[PDB]
Amino acid sequence: KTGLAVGLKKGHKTTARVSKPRVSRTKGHLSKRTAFVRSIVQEVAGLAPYERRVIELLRNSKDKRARKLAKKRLGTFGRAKAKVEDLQRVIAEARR
Amino acid sequence: KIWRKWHVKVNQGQKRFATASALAASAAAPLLMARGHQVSTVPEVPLVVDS
Amino acid sequence: AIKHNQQIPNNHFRKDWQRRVRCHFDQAGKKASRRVARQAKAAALAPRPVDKLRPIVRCPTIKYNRRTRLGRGFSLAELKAAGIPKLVAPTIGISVDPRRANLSEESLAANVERLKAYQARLVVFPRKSNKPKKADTPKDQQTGEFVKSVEAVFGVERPIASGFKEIPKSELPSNIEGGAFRALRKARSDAKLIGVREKRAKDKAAAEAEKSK
Amino acid sequence: PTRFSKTRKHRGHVSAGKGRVGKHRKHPGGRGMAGGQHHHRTNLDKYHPGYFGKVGMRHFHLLRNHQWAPILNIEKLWTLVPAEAREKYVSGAATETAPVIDLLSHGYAKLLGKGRLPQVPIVVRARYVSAEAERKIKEAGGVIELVA
Amino acid sequence: GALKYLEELQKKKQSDVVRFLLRVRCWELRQLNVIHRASRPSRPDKARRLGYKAKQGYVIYRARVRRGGRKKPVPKGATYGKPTNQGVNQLKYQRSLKSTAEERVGRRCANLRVLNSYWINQDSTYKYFEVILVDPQHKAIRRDPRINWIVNPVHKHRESRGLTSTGKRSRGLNKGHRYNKTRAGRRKTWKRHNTLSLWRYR
RNA sequence: AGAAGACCCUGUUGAGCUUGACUCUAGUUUGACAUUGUGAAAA
RNA sequence: AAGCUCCUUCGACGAGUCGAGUAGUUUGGGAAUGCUGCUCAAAAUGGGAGGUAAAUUUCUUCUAAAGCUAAAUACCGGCCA
RNA sequence: UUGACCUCGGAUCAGGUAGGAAUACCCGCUGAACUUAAGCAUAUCAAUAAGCGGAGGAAAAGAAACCAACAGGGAUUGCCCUAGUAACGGCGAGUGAAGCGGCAACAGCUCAAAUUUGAAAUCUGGCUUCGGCCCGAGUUGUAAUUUGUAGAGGAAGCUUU
Ligand SMILES: [Mg+2]
Ligand SMILES: [Mg+2]
Ligand SMILES: [Mg+2]
Ligand SMILES: [Mg+2]
Ligand SMILES: [Mg+2]
Ligand SMILES: [Mg+2]
Ligand SMILES: [Mg+2]
Ligand SMILES: [Mg+2]
Ligand SMILES: [Mg+2]
Ligand SMILES: [Mg+2]
Ligand SMILES: [Mg+2]
Ligand SMILES: [Mg+2]
Ligand SMILES: [Mg+2]
Ligand SMILES: [Mg+2]
Ligand SMILES: [Mg+2]
Ligand SMILES: [Mg+2]
Ligand SMILES: [Mg+2]
Ligand SMILES: [Mg+2]
Ligand SMILES: [Mg+2]
Ligand SMILES: [Mg+2]
Repeated sequence: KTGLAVGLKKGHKTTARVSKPRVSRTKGHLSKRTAFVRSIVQEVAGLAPYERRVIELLRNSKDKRARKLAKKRLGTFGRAKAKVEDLQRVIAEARR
Repeated sequence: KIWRKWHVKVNQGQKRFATASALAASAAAPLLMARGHQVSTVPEVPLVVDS
Repeated sequence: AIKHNQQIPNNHFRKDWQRRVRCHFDQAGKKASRRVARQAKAAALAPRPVDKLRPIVRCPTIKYNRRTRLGRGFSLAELKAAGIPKLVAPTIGISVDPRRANLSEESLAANVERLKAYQARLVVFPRKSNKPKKADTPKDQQTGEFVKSVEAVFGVERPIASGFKEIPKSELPSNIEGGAFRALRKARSDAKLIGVREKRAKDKAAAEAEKSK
Repeated sequence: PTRFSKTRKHRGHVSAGKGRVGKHRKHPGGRGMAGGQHHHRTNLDKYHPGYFGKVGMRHFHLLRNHQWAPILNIEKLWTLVPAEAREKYVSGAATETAPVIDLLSHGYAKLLGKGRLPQVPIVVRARYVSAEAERKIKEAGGVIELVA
Repeated sequence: GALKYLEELQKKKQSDVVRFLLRVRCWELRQLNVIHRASRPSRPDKARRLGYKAKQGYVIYRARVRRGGRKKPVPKGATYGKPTNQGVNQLKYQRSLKSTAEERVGRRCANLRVLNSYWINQDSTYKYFEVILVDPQHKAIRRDPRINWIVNPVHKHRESRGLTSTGKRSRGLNKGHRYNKTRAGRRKTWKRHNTLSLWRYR
């Protein structure tokens, strides 16, 4: 903090205290058991119909069309982008 | 209605100004008689009795 | 129906307000009953203080951060430093707030010494007077001259730092080089143009300069 | 008090002060700000210019604590010094001391240079300061401390 | 634990395995009845995480409600008001179909207390829900401190007053700035904002 | 005498009825998605 | 059987839900504040929020979709003053 | 042929429970028009009256997927202020909150998600009541530990009932 009322790092100067975050902030961390269970279920369950349509588009190297279709089905650009990368990984695993 | 202004807000400072005036007026023989008190045999108006 | 040089009215009285008029004729009656409740609570809580110890916190906005007040409870960082277990403090009149976090050492240190000050003056009677334990106050230390309310003695002492300091002329602080007004104007311009300068650093010409060796 | 009223004065006179012609009806003209553009236009155009229309941009979640910056004109700088201390500086008792005010303790943020200052040097800790406030402080021999 | 596996499986509602089971069970529930007792939960994990235990006093019912919005039950399209209220068709009910199924089960079994409920299936014209109920008169329920709070009289017909999970959603009982009008109760908040409070000294 | 003219006019007062008045609406018709699954044949 | 200090190792955390579109209603909430119907329909340092829609990159704060809990508060309908 | 299990039934079987009243205050659903706009259709009246369902001495809410942007506050509720303000509105008539701050009161907790697995350690009912016994529930999970403030496994020390 620069000790001024305006600027980039404005604010009263104080001694910062470093501590490990709250345990509640550790949410979203993939445990080893959770990843193990989800792999077992993934083999049993399979793929949703819209996922299979995207993988066909990805195999034909229509990446823009695959993202557009993934966006319309999922709803948001961020979730579609994350899903397409996830689908691009499962394609790679299937073909060694 | 019961919404009528029953209570009156008097400034603290006019209450104290009047209370001091009432105490001062209690120290005048003419104002005791003009009120209607029987103070004909009182030696001095600020009648102070030993505690 | 405006008729003269009036101020345009703003009386929100078009919604059958007369059904929801709340008159506080029981202001005096409620006050007397609150005091009766307070007296009963104090009698049942004796000899313990009627309230609980609370920390000092800084008010959370730029308008009020100049002043400190009483918080909800002591953070776990403050309690651990003071040497009090988290689930023992509530049993001895200390307010605990697991949600609060300490981002500065100064505020943490101020609340810890307050916890140690209260612990020094605290007397804990044994769970059974026949056999006192290690953490129970000895019979001799108990005196009987106790305190009624903690917040009266452990309130805020200087909520706002004083502004009546006087210094020798030798210790006169120096001036800002370019002028204090220019220091504020320069600080504002840097924050306003932080993105423009970073965009051109990093310029397309600078990238072209990077591209063209 | 009801005994001080025209109502007690109109007892006996028919119209009660409202006229025989053009009597006191319910709402002759509208209810509220009715007809502000049609038949109450001569009142609004005369006494309330700027009533109708829209000016400026919006501010959806305006918090007024952001805009908090009480001002203090330098003609009242020395009123923040206590009475006993302010005497020796103003009277002319030149010495080795200089007061430090720290405006924020008194509830002020910006300092503006309206009045005048005695030539006694003085140190002020302020969040904001104006061009003339700084200039008049420097001439008196003072120092500006910018704080947050 | 096997309950973690099935929870992960139940998220794959578009998979071949889950879609087949949903289709077959949807046919079975159409034939049976609108409200009928269920011997055991069809989704043991979802029942368990909502408070269901395998002992006497906990009862599962399956309920069925008709999908779609709400049609105004006026005479033959005639609304005798202003044009802004001439709407019959596209209106919607302020509560959820899950609460409607929850409430109808409570009326039939008006000696148990509704704990919670969950979606189990759906088709074109129906949505199927399972309702967990607690018998407050059973000795196994009155003796468990984790559940004997429901014996208290303030908990009668909590599904009618909106005190279940689906009802709290409909009321808008959340802490944020987006729930300003409904944090403490919509009608309670309105009455407070519209009360004109006059004190003794004004 | 019976009745705050029932004719006429005014009111920024109504109501009954009509229609290619203004704004809508029940119903109905058409399209899309869901309910909705399993094969074959060509293009 | 309970705590306290210690660091290595881990650290399960709620799905037709979140979210998106659309329709209706509601709100001070304005490219949509809440609720509901229908269609689509998630993820694990993920998700939500950060009051202007969107793409890119950071930051802050919490941990939804299970539940209980007294006081300050309302009320003269019932009973008694 | 017999014995299980699953699902669905009968019984004036043993033991229980619900309805109705009341509804001033409380929790929901549903839901107007008169009226204002000097007409009127959005608006307003009003998220009100009427109607329907459900409790208590209070009810509801309630221990952050909060507020903030600060040197950060820290469950809920209520009062004063914020504030007739930001904002909404044939941007007309009109409507209209919230953060912060002072105060009244103050209180925190329970589950799902882990194998007791060297021992279902759990519970209703009947008999006996004299310790217990016998059916049944339950392994498609009842006891004990854990709830994110953490926790679990460590090995030293102190300490608690
Ligand atoms: Mg005359
Ligand atoms: Mg007359
Ligand atoms: Mg006149
Ligand atoms: Mg005339
Ligand atoms: Mg005649
Ligand atoms: Mg006539
Ligand atoms: Mg006219
Ligand atoms: Mg008409
Ligand atoms: Mg036409
Ligand atoms: Mg819409
Ligand atoms: Mg409605
Ligand atoms: Mg909306
Ligand atoms: Mg509750
Ligand atoms: Mg009108
Ligand atoms: Mg009129
Ligand atoms: Mg009219
Ligand atoms: Mg009513
Ligand atoms: Mg309650
Ligand atoms: Mg003002
Ligand atoms: Mg309104």
